[PDB]
Amino acid sequence: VGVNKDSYLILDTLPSEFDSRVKAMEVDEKPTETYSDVGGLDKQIEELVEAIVLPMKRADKFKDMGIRAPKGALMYGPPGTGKTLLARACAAQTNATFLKLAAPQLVQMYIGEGAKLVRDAFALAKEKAPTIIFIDELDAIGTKRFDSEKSGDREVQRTMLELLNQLDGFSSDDRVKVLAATNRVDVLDPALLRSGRLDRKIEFPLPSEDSRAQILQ
Amino acid sequence: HPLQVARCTKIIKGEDAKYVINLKQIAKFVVGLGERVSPTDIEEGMRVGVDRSKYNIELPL
Amino acid sequence: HRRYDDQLKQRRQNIRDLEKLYDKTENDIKALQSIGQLIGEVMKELSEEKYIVKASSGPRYIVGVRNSVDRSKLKKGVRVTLDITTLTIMRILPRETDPLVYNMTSFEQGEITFDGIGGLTEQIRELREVIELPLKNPEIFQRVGIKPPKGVLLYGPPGTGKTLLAKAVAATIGANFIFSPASGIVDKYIGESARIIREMFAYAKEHEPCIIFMDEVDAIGGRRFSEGTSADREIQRTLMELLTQMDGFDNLGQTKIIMATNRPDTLDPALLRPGRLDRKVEIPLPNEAGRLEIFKIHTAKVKKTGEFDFEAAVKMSDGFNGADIRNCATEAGFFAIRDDRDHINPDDLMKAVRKVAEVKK
Repeated sequence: VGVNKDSYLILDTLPSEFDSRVKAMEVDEKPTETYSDVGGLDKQIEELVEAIVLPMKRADKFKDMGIRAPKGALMYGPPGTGKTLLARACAAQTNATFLKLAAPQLVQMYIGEGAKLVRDAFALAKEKAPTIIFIDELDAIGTKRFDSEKSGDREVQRTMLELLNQLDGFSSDDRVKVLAATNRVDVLDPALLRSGRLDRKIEFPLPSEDSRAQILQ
Repeated sequence: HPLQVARCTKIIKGEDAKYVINLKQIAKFVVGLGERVSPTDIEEGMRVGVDRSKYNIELPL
Repeated sequence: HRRYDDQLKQRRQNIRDLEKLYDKTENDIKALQSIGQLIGEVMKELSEEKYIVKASSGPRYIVGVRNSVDRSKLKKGVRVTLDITTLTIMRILPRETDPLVYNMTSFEQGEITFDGIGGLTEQIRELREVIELPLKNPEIFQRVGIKPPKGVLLYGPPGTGKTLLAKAVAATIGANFIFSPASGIVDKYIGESARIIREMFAYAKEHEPCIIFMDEVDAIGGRRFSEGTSADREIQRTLMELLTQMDGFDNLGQTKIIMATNRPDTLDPALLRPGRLDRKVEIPLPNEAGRLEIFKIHTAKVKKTGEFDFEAAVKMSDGFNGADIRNCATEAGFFAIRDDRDHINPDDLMKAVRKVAEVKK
């Protein structure tokens, strides 16, 4: 809000902003990929569609049915098959804004600022809806252990907790999706037990003869 | 020019139709539109060019 | 004649409407010459002619007084107003908490009901009996001569609907719900971190009854990383302040603090000792009775063909709390989006509870 330099008084209000705008976030409005570009990954398309895409599309239907919408999935399992490529495909298909948010950038050595970053992510994500927040790593919104070194790993407990608290806050409405990706599942706080958190736990298997052949074509 | 945020700490010369760009925690001056083949922008309190927030000194020096 | 009368009423409107907008813009220049002045807070009063005040622009100054003050609203630790060019006490202000949403997000009441989340029954009752009864009636605790309860811990999964319970207790008392981000209590400046604990408590006393809810306590109540330090002294600075308020002359009974963490194995030994937490509620396995109530409640807001036998559904689980039960609901719903309907059979419901059980514990 716009304050006088030496008269200290609000003449006018200026648009919102807190820190730099899109500081930890990459913005890519609508990937160029399709499930006609990425193909042979078909079974991983089925899982993915039932967890996120159908609650987004048919949001109204979830409201009338009068269940709440799951907003989240967690993927683990091997990439090197086009895990990243599938994520962007889903993004293209639903017409979501793809936001690559890197978990190490939050994890700041400075106070809280990281907490604020998690909130800003939701805030823009809710304005841009549909949106997939695609989280590079899981090692810095997680890996907090259960020992007394979970003390040191505070910054990572706090970024995560907030993002979940915020999703269940708004679980009935499907606007924002959260996807985390890793090679393999890590130690985390319980969150796989709840619709409004990252309910869904999706496995990547390996290809088979039909799948290799499509991938070759 | 290297730089990790732009910081022209004044800007008398130069949506928007003039630059006032200064990327810092303690204050902010924000203009969305770069370019400026005349005056050729830059000058001022010198770290200048593109921003790690994308307001951007686009193409003076 | 007649037309002048039509236009006279009309152009007097075409004025009146401009005049008010137009007077207001002229008032913006007048306000621009009606200047503001900065606030600081009195560190301590030396004399009625010498004070130490900390201006909010940073340094400390010795100031005297100037025109337009009261001397009976003066005290240590009140905020005052100081001149831009004379740096003296021009007027005296109340002191203000500042309501925030950044380092203390306050939600008067909770946004989810306590009676509606029943089937989480055991936890609900323990929480009522520690919280509700002293808050409404201090008088009973006072007559016996044993103090009202201090601090409560919820421990066990946050994802089973712990969070729901905390909001829900706040809703029935009409208490002020104070949600705290523990990391946000981690500013890297002199005393900002002291200041937040202090503000949070002062405001709790004014706005009492209140729930002060501490989200994952390991960061304001660690144990140390390895006995070593990197940043785990900020954690100690925080933690001594909470122990001090407790130990103090100020007593917890209309301000209640509730700590939450998944694991009790990164709580400090100080807290685990009675008298900084004394009540420790654990999140249990349900009854057969608990599961039924929660299945019935979840499918009541839901649209369905057929009466549902919740009793089978309960058998098909073994100790699902409300969050686990919700995954089963949506699962059934997925075959219904496919079957191109907003209704679900009994038949869907049996399959659904079992697929969720198998994919975890």
